[PDB]
Amino acid sequence: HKILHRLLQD
Amino acid sequence: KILHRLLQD
Amino acid sequence: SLALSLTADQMVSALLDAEPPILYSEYFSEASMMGLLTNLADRELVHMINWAKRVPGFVDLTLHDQVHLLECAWLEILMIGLVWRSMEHPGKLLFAPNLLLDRNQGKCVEGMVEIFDMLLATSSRFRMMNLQGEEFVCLKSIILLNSGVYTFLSTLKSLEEKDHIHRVLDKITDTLIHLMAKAGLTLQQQHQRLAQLLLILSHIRHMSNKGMEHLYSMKVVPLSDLLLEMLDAHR
Amino acid sequence: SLALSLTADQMVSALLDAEPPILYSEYDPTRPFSEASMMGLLTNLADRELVHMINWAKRVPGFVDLTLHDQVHLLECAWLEILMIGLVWRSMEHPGKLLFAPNLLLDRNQGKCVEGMVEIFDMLLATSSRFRMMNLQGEEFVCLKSIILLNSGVYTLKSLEEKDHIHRVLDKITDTLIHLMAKAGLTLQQQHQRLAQLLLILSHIRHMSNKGMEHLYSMKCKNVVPLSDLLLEMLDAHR
Ligand SMILES: Oc1ccc(-c2ccc(-c3ccc(O)cc3Cl)s2)c(Cl)c1
Ligand SMILES: Oc1ccc(-c2ccc(-c3ccc(O)cc3Cl)s2)c(Cl)c1
Repeated sequence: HKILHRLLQD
Repeated sequence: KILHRLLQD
Repeated sequence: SLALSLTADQMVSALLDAEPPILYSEYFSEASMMGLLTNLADRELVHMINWAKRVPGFVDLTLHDQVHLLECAWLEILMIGLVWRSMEHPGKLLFAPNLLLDRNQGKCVEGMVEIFDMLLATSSRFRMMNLQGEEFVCLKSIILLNSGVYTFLSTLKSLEEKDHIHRVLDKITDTLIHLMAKAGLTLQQQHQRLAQLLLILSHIRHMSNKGMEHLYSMKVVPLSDLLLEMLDAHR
Repeated sequence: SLALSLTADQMVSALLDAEPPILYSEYDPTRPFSEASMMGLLTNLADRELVHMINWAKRVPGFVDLTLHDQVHLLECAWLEILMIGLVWRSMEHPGKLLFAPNLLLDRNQGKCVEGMVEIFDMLLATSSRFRMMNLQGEEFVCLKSIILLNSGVYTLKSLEEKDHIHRVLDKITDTLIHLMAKAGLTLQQQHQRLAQLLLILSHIRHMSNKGMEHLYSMKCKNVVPLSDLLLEMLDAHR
């Protein structure tokens, strides 16, 4: 997925 | 410019 | 300046009386549709200039400053007008009484289907808020005075100009509040609705900026000399 | 949502504590600027700020109530606006200059080598001069920045009641702004005028962002400076 979509969890 | 002319008229 | 001396009702009346007429499209392919929109916009521009000169405080400005404001805001003003008269037509844009388009028709040209959806969303928002005509003319006047007031310029005369615009802008804000208070809205509701209306101008700004891009890359098949000059102001 | 139960002071305190740190640039004073090197500094700085922005966004009342897809969209739309208003805010006490970083304080002449930088620079300076003239307060600033996050991408099925949720939070920040101005001692009339003044500036911040995207993508299409994949994806979102 998008890096942004990944960072909004971690 | 045209806008100048139109603003005066 | 008479603009600062006007009352709230007088401000409304002046703006309502200054409203431009609704023009018709002299009236597709991937050229016919584009031509209709640009020809329409060009003819509306002529009437927009008359309207601008009737906006309280605008004639107090220098010709150079009047030019700058119109060059910056002309597409914004066209869009909010389009959005306004498209309010009662959900999922449709009323460019002209004989030119009512849906989003599928807007696909017939380059890169407008995105802009088309944003205009529809803005129209839906106004419909949701039940935007009133007296509020609409206030917003459009705000756009004219605000949109290019930060790209002005030192030269204390210029600071005097920008300060005059801010006083007129505060006046229009007072007018908006006056309209809401007249509608029976509480103090809290007035502030909230005022905020809601002005945040939409940010989206109108956005639509214009994206619109400037496409029309600039479409400049091929015919734009008028005036429209060409208006476009070269954003480049 | 719990965000709607927050008072004005609770709203203010939450936003203040959620504030991201002021980061330093990798500025090297041993060498002169080039278009590539200057863009290198700015994009490297922006990228490191993005990580902090994402966490700040999570701490903005009502934001985590949204779906991940909605959170992505809002940040994709407003990230440059948020970077700019922060830049403008910390440049307030520096007339004629922009404080990108404590070790990167520039004037309009220093970035003439960068494509389209001077244009954006002047607009940023004008915004900074406006905030300074209006004596913008820190509590007002964090409200405006949160508004940008929630508003900028709100107009782009079932979850239309979450669009309702965004507007309710936006209404809360409006109440908060008024509450601040009243606390500051402004008259009732001065409150709705200042509110209008502050929000109209957002229209210009939006304008600067869009012009910024136009230049950034252009340089990206010229391979001026290597961008992080995150920054590439943020740019492609506007394309
Ligand atoms: O009252 C009007 C009349 C014309 C227009 C338009 C004229 C040209 C437009 C256009 C066309 C294609 C495109 O890609 C982008 C735009 Cl903004 S839209 C508008 Cl927004 C309001
Ligand atoms: O906290 C920050 C960090 C970086 C930037 C910028 C990053 C890239 C910029 C740039 C440079 C040249 C240009 O033409 C346009 C832009 Cl947006 S500005 C900003 Cl506005 C705030």
